Amino acid sequence: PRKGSVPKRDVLPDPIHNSKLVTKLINKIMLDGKRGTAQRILYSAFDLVEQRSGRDALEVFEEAINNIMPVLEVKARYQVPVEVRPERRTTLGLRWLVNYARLRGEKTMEDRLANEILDAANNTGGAVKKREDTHKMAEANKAFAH
Amino acid sequence: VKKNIENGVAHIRSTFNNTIVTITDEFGNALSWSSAGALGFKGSKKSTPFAAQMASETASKSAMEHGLKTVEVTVKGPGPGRESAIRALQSAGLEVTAIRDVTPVPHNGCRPPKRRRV
Amino acid sequence: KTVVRKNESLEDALRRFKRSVSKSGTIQEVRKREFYEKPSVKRKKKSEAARKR
RNA sequence: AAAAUGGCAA
RNA sequence: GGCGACUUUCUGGUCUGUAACUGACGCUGAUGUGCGAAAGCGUGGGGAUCAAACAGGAUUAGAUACCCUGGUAGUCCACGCCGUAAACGAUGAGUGCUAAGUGUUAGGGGGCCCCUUAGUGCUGCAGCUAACGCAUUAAGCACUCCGCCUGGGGAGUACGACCGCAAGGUUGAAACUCAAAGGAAUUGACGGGGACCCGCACAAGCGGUGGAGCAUGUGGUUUAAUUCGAAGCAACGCGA
RNA sequence: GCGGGGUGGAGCAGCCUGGUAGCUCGUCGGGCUCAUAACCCGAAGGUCGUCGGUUCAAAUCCGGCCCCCGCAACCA
RNA sequence: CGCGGGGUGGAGCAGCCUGGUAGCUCGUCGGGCUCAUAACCCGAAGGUCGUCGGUUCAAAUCCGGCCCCCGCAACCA
Ligand SMILES: [Mg+2]
Ligand SMILES: [Mg+2]
Ligand SMILES: [Mg+2]
Ligand SMILES: [Mg+2]
Ligand SMILES: [Mg+2]
Ligand SMILES: [Mg+2]
Ligand SMILES: [Mg+2]
Repeated sequence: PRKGSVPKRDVLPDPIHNSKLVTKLINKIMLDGKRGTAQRILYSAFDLVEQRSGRDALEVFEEAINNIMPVLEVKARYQVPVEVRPERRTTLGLRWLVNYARLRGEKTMEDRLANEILDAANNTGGAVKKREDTHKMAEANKAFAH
Repeated sequence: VKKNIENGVAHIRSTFNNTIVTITDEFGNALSWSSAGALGFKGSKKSTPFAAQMASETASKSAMEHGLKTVEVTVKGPGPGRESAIRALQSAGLEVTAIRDVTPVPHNGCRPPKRRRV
Repeated sequence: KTVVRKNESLEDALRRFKRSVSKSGTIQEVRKREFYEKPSVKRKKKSEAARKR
């Protein structure tokens, strides 16, 4: 009951890091259209992760997202493992990162996010575990790949 | 303690419920066998070609221990996993000398079971 | 009996085997005799098949 | 897969 | 009714051609007399498969079903019995006549083609028909003979008879009751029918409601009165 | 005459061995549905037949009373 | 009274023998999916091995002690 696909919106590169993904991550953090708070949290978190890591914040962020993003996922049609769309893969990575950061018990969101991205780079992150869990069920339904 | 037969015949029986693969010597004595159920595939999965592939692989690996290098494929039943099973045998590295279909056809023999009214 | 040709792909030989099975129509015969059908029904289906041809 | 039923007149 | 491996023996019917012979010797057919799927019945035998009944398992609100695993009679043979099937072409038999096109089976005749005979299909005039349809394989047009019907239900029941080992079969009402039962076709609506398509319909997402307190509407209950109206979506921060 | 039982509205555990009320259904409130059924969610309801006894404490053990049930009721 | 056997998540059941390396299966518990239900799938928890000593690099593992349980003899106060 739908005519076809709709063109997706585009984001301007984040001024600090000149990265689209940083802009996208800000948007996911933002709540109630409060951009300033979201930008503040991400930039502060990036500074914190960089300090603790001793490596470029953008570098660790790249490593983190790579670990969180999943190659295969299962969709009911039975659940069938399917290749995740490249744009979808980025969406899932950023989504899990912020969600798992909120689950973390650090008092300040900026501390949570910085710990998560560092842990995600370590591959010990909870968002990375979510990827693992998504991959486990995909391997389980490999017979139903057809 | 170890068998040493180079040439054997692999019998693949494919049914909608399950697929069974057995590797035997030319004489017909079984060297090894594997099944979807044996590999832990259950329900719908047993029919799936992937399950049949895996069954063929497991049976082939054991056969290679028996020293089988060349194998002949014999196919029985209409199960979908037959195609994958034959490929899996060669993927395991067993040479397929020949492929034949042995599924039984009666010349108007015994009465079949009733049709399922559901 | 289909025999895999020398220096031929197993999948190619399997394709040839599949074609040979299709020619035999053995699978088709097995599927027909999976479930019993009433003798009158058999004749009707045969007649319908002839009409299809 | 399961999947019942619905006052009589107007 | 039925009849599907092959072989032999015994045996019935049909069709083409010819025109030897016979010379209307024909047609139908009450009553009779036989044959007659499957199931069933009796006696003796056999028993692989399948499978009423029966038993688990499952399903479900229940599941004396559907599905699954078993399983007895039966399914098979012989000889009796039963005598019915949507036993159907829901189309009695014999005969003659009335456009064509095309496929196929078994022939015959004459030049791959034509002609012709008996079947077996499809298509389609004239004509017929309530309509659907039928149409040289009539449901057209005619003649002979037989069977059968005359609203629905009660009821293929009751009684009686006959027949059957039995199951039952054949024959076959009435009192009473209703104003209708029906056939065909049309237009809608509908379908755990189909095809092609839409909508935040779903999916992919984001933020909520249902929980707390409070505001307001409504139901209910209460009251002298708690004014009346709104009531699934399309009443309920609605008239206000 | 001798045994058994009497537990939410119902049926049935707990009693042997004192401290502990369970299950299935029904019920009540909500959801689902056009509505009902089914289904789903949440909750309530039994002084344990009745009077006594014992015990720190009784459904639980012990003694009466009432109700209900089974068995026995024989020989001349 | 002797002989034989065993004691391992809530439970059953291996590694014991042939020391290093408590596995397996249900019962659980939370998720995913199922309209659903079930099933299936994913994650998590629960025995330090009957107990106590000895030996050993290291013992549930072996050797001992001890206890519990089971089976069989003993079953003519
Ligand atoms: Mg009605
Ligand atoms: Mg019969
Ligand atoms: Mg059956
Ligand atoms: Mg009749
Ligand atoms: Mg003709
Ligand atoms: Mg609220
Ligand atoms: Mg209801």
